[PDB]
Amino acid sequence: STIEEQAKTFLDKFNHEAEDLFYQSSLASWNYNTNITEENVQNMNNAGDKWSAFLKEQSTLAQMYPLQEIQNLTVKLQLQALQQNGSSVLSEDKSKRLNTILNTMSTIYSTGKVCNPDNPQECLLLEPGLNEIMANSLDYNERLWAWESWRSEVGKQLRPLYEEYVVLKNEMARANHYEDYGDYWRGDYEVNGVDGYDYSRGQLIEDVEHTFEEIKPLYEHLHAYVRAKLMNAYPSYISPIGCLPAHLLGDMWGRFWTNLYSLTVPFGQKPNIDVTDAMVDQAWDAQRIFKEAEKFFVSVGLPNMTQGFWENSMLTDPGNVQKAVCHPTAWDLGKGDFRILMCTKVTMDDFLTAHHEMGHIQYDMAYAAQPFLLRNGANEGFHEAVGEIMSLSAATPKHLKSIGLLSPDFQEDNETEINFLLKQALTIVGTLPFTYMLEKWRWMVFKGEIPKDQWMKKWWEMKREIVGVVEPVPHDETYCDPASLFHVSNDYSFIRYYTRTLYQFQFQEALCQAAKHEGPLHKCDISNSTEAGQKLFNMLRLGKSEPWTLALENVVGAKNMNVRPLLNYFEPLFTWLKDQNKNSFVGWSTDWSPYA
Amino acid sequence: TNLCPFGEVFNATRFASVYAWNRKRISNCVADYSVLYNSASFSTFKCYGVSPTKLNDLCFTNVYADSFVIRGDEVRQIAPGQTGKIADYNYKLPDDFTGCVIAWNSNNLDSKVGGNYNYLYRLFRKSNLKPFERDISTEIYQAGSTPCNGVEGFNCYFPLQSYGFQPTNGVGYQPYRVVVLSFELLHAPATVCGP
Ligand SMILES: *[C@@H]1O[C@H](CO)[C@@H](O)[C@H](O)[C@H]1NC(C)=O
Ligand SMILES: *[C@@H]1O[C@H](CO)[C@@H](O)[C@H](O)[C@H]1NC(C)=O
Ligand SMILES: *[C@@H]1O[C@H](CO)[C@@H](O)[C@H](O)[C@H]1NC(C)=O
Ligand SMILES: *[C@@H]1O[C@H](CO)[C@@H](O)[C@H](O)[C@H]1NC(C)=O
Ligand SMILES: [Zn+2]
Repeated sequence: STIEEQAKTFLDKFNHEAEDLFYQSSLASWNYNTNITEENVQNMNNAGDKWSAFLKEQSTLAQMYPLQEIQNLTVKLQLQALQQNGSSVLSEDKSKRLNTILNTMSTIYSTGKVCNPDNPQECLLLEPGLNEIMANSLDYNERLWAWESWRSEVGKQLRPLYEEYVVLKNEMARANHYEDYGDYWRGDYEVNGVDGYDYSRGQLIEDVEHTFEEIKPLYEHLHAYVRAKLMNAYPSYISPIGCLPAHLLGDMWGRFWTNLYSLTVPFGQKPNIDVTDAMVDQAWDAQRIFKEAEKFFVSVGLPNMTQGFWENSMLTDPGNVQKAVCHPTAWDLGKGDFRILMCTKVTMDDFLTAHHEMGHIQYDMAYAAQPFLLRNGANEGFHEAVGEIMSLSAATPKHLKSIGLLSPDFQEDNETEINFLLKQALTIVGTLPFTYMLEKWRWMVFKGEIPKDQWMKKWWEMKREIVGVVEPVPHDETYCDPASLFHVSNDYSFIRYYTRTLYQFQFQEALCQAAKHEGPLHKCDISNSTEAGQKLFNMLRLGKSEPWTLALENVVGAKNMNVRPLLNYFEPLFTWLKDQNKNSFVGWSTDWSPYA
Repeated sequence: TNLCPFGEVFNATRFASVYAWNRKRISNCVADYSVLYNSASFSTFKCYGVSPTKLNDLCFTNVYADSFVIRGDEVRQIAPGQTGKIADYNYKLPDDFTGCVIAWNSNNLDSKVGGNYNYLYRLFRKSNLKPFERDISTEIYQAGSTPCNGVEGFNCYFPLQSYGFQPTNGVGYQPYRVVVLSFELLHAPATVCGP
């Protein structure tokens, strides 16, 4: 028996063993997440520890089959995915050191508190205390106090840990034969040995930067309109040519500009479409919301939900004494067990989230027939892109009018179109320079292009230049402001939010063309289009079995990330923005700061 | 009027594992086949060669009842000319099979919270099964070229794997009880007629 035949038989055993061990751990995790008890936290840990131990042992056995003697690519994909050392290429001492660093940074972030001057007992955590300030307060000094205190008391604790974290992650990555830890992260997009579909780790940098140049004009005009509006609210705090103060952006970091809508809304007399009142008027419950979402997917040719979905999911707060983690989640437990966990209220927001989460389920169901290790999105940005396009269609006035929640006597006027597109751009476009800027700094740190004694200097240089945002207080190298964001202190890659944003509009544009939608892309609803459903399913059932370049070509006809669909979606706003900014300054000087 | 003992096959407390499938030779009795095919408790009831429709009008020399448990997605493998882990390594029907395959979902009986591991199937074998063959061996499967010495290790796998039947699995993963009726015809007695 050849080495490839041995790997096929080894993967055969793994798939059958993993399927049941993963199911047990998912079952125990589910029971804790829907019923919080001490008994459940232990059972969740015991089943999780066995599954992790099983993975650790199977990774070692897989390393005894060298990839160099395998030709069948679908075998090489699974063998490689399981083979990956991870932290286990380091000595046990450096691994243990690194795991201690990771757990301390996570604990500092989640238990970091800030107390108000003159009451050392009135203290706030990030969630909900500081986040409430940064999303709701209009008082300049309150927002400034929360922004600076978070970074001065929690960020400074993270600075020495993050330095050591960089050193150990880079050793781990270089021992796995990557240039650095950022190169390791870019490996999620790597494709090799498929003629015409290959993709290198360095090509991601070039494609992100190339497509970001095309985003700059829309962002510059969004930045200029937002700055002018804020300058009217805060005339003594905002320069007409300067960057936006970092603490005036709607959350703790300006990751999203969503909460600037009330001060920036173009036409403040035309109300939002808010369909929650009609839902309560018609006595909708959670089951109706998820039944409508199921109808939506069935209308485009996708299967209905399984019987176990309706029996085993948790679609309402259990309420009472029995407690549950209510963050909406789609569960793929394996063995044909698909569930949604969601404390659904009767609101338009939760109606859209249900379509989003059921989109995840449809993706999970479609690649269930793939081998265990290929049961995932084509790359890190596919799953979330599939979930987002479902709420795009479900939220349109056309769709809300066909399900009887939006009055037939509501017609779209262009002023409500601009309000909607501006709300969308505050969240979707606003985050793109923030996301690119943050990952770039991490990539340069891991690469070694930024010395330790210039980490914060370069962080705020790039914030000013790329994002148009300025720090309200100067920060020396005792700060670690990037680590004050969850994803950085908790060791999660961040470019996925950039790539997913471009994918979702490529998906939506392709699906809406297959649905023969006429008019602006942002009004499209793919309901009742089995042609759109088939084009999406052709990608969904691939899972991870094909290169992401090919899976993307299945839906959109192109092999690469493309920014044009995103620009097409926001074009009505772009034109209106450019006319609004005729007598404002467009662009920003980087030398102005609020501390003068 | 000796009635064919079909109740002991269909209503057994526990079924056999498919790798160790059970055979019950039925003889010298009267089979009311129609009662099964026209009872609507089965999800699968497909006959090959014979016709379910009132062919309780024929005489056979011996009737064999094979019974076992598999997952629902594997019921498709109990048929002539099928491939897969069940058809190749556990239970193989011939190309010219004359008989019926009966199956029903047994999630209420053969699943258990935490998992029912009573039922096994053969995951590895050096070759495929001849029709109506039964391999109950427990030899460690040699996947490489180094002898196993009767224990599992690198390239050495225990050949039998367990289904973990949990009540919350999807239908494709839920247990199904299967009865396969063979109708034999030799130049001899003809003892099972059954009006
Ligand atoms: C909650 O968990 C306990 C064990 O921790 C269990 O006995 C109880 O039945 C559970 N309740 C619900 C409603 O699931
Ligand atoms: C790879 O192996 C699987 C099963 O071992 C087989 O079904 C598939 O056709 C093979 N692909 C190639 C290209 O040989
Ligand atoms: C799903 O649709 C199938 C028909 O394709 C039907 O047999 C089944 O009962 C449906 N189940 C649910 C939960 O809607
Ligand atoms: C199994 O038991 C049920 C209920 O007693 C009966 O209706 C059925 O006929 C039995 N099965 C057979 C094969 O007789
Ligand atoms: Zn999601």
